[PDB]
Amino acid sequence: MEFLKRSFAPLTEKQWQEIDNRAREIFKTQLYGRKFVDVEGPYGWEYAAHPLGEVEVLSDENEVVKWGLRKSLPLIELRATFTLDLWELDNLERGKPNVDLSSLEETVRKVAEFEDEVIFRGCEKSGVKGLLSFEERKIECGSTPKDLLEAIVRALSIFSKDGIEGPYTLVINTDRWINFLGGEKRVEECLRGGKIITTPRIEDALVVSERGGDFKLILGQDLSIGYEDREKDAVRLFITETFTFQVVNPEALILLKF
Amino acid sequence: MEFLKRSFAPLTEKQWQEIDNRAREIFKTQLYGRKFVDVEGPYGWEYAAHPLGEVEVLSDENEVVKWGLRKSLPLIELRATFTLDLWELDNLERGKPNVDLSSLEETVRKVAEFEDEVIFRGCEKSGVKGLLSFEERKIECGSTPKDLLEAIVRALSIFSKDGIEGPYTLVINTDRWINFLGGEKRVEECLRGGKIITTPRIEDALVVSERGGDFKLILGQDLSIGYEDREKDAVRLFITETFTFQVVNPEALILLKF
Amino acid sequence: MEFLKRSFAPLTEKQWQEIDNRAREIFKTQLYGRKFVDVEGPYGWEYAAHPLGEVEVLSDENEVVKWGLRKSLPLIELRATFTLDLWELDNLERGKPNVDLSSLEETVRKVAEFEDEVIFRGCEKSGVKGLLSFEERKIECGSTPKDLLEAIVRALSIFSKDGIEGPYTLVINTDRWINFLGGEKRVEECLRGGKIITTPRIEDALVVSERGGDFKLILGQDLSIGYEDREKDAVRLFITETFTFQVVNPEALILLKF
Ligand SMILES: Cc1cc2nc3c(=O)[nH]c(=O)nc-3n(C[C@H](O)[C@H](O)[C@H](O)CO)c2cc1C
Ligand SMILES: Cc1cc2nc3c(=O)[nH]c(=O)nc-3n(C[C@H](O)[C@H](O)[C@H](O)CO)c2cc1C
Ligand SMILES: Cc1cc2nc3c(=O)[nH]c(=O)nc-3n(C[C@H](O)[C@H](O)[C@H](O)CO)c2cc1C
Repeated sequence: MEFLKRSFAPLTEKQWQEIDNRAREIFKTQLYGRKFVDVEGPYGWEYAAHPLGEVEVLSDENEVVKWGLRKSLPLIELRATFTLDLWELDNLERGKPNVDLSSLEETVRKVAEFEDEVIFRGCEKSGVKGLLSFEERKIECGSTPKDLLEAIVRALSIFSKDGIEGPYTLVINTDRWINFLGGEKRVEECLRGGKIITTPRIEDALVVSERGGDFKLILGQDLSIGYEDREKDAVRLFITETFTFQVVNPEALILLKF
Repeated sequence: MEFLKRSFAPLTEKQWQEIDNRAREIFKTQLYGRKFVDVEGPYGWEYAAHPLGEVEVLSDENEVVKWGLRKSLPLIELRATFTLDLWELDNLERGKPNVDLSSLEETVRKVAEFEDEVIFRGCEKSGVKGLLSFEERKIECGSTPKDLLEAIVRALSIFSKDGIEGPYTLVINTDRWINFLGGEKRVEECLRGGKIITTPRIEDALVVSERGGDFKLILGQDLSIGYEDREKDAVRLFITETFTFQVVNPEALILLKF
Repeated sequence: MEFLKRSFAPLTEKQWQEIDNRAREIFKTQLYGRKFVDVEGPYGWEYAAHPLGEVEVLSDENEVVKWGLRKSLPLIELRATFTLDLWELDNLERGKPNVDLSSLEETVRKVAEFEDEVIFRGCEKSGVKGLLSFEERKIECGSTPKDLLEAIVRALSIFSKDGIEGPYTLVINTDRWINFLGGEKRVEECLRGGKIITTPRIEDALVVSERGGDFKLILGQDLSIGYEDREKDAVRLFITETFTFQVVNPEALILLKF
């Protein structure tokens, strides 16, 4: 909102709209975890920690008054800067329909990669545990389409034993999916009309349940673009966000090793 | 309109309608680029240039007043003539339902070939750059249906990385499509219910996005038929048009080499 | 409009009004061609070329499909910068009625000189042909008031033979008019109550007709003042415009040589 000093940048509304549209287009396809995790609505720019519902006891055994500290997850704030050229942006008012925005595109891709890295592999300094850390939810698979179908059937059996019943989704590496091409319809049938999501963020596959409420992404402020300063031929802008992540029910996740 | 001297030709309304219907039928199937590019509506017979939104600076460094010229694309005007025989046309009033129009058909085919040549391979004297000139948007493919499916999957991955997400279309040579016959349904599935367009204008394939606004055909006057003169047994007519073409976003185009 | 980043300059409305009024006052007296040419209303900041209504043919003689390019005049864009001092401008709010604006005045004079140079002597890189280039519309004159009156009578005879009949205007050099002082009323009578315009842009005289539609100045954006940047004690502003010029009917112009 107002903390993004957007009205102090030497840009018109058309130029701001151009920048926003390009960034939104790239984020929509490059944010992969949001395709299957839950998003807990924005809390605001002042939100700092998310409760864990637990107390850690710090007093001795014999004290009359006993006390401890409540536990929480601190939010992560990120900021990434880039520069844009003013003459090239001003050609848009002369009527050019294809203005150069390569710096914006590269920075957007790096920010998306950072967020997906946190979701899939966690952050030790922050206390986040990623999806690929739950090593006890792992089964072995072969390298043939028959093996993939058998693995999916076994995974559904394990879900049934645990009591998890919703739509099911397969998340798989692109290079591995290329070898399994030709069985897409059969894979969908064995998943009971579920989704397949190909991604370069992982090396193997995994199967998840999308009934709702098992993986949470907590947002304070969603991804935003703001203004820093101006340096003699160009404007410096930044992308900012604040978030954290947690896995509530590990039983809704199975790793495939192959 | 009135600049086509149509009311001065010795023809009746029925004969004019016959000629127009035949030409329209042939154009509708032989104009291939219009099957997947955008058409920017007619501007009129007086339109001359299309702006590029850019200035070229022509003054020295030390001048107090600095100046340059705006840049634009000039439109191309084409005219092709043919002759028709008056007695054979007059049999239509006696009641003949199949009058000979072979000269009209041949001229229509040549005009369509000219326009498609400009769209696919450009015009150096005019400043148009064709689709097959963007050589950096190229990936390699094999000569088996499995290879075609793999190439299409990789192309969709590249589109996803660039942020381009719309319906996808495959444009392929007819002789090459004959070898890939038998996998049409599978190709459609890998394209996510996209279109296939076979054409003899290219030697390989290409994949495009049809979200809208990436390839523009600018028309001043659409294809029209008019009257020139009369020579002793026949009427001389002509086909005319004025147009230009530009590729706005090269990221919505991938060339397949095989 | 908004492409002039005026709202980002550290100036108040009173200071902007002061600057605008001074510039307008100087332009109104120093733009000489606008005193007798027609002005074709503003088309906008995106206008790039003006049609000439002509085709240049570029194909061979034997081709079935023949083609060419439409012709036009590209517009000229000019920008000139100057600096103003912030403390001296801020005295205006303390109540000073005579603030120093000498840089603005000098830049305005140079811009007006540039535009008049284009109107009177053309621009070869742009394709503009100036008034003094039409050398076939020339008659000889002496250096006495009787000679001037005789020359004007002969010029009106030539206009009558060509069919041009409107109000007539004499455009003459100031130093030469000083020698012809004393016959102003007689010159007006021989012109039939026409105007006299003295100017330092030419060395001899010329006579024109002001019936309308013979000399055209095409404007995209009229003369405007905008903001560039700020450098530590001062603001950098600029004057910008985009225009072109053409002589439609050379028969409404006669050059006097003396
Ligand atoms: C004809 C012309 C047009 C220009 N237009 C722009 C413009 O739209 N935006 C811009 O930032 N600079 C523009 N410049 C350059 C601008 O003056 C630049 O910031 C200079 O370095 C300032 O002294 C233009 C320069 C010329 C000669
Ligand atoms: C019975 C008959 C019918 C004709 N009908 C036509 C006709 O409908 N249209 C035409 O152009 N010429 C027609 N012609 C030929 C026409 O007279 C031709 O232009 C002659 O060469 C003119 O002297 C016809 C000739 C004959 C004998
Ligand atoms: C009494 C006083 C009044 C001033 N007023 C102005 C002013 O109205 N505008 C201005 O630009 N500078 C003004 N200055 C100078 C201003 O502080 C200058 O930019 C300094 O160099 C900033 O450190 C003023 C200085 C003094 C001592």
